[PDB]
Amino acid sequence: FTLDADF
Repeated sequence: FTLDADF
């Protein structure tokens, strides 16, 4: 999902 932002 967002393993860029986390959230």
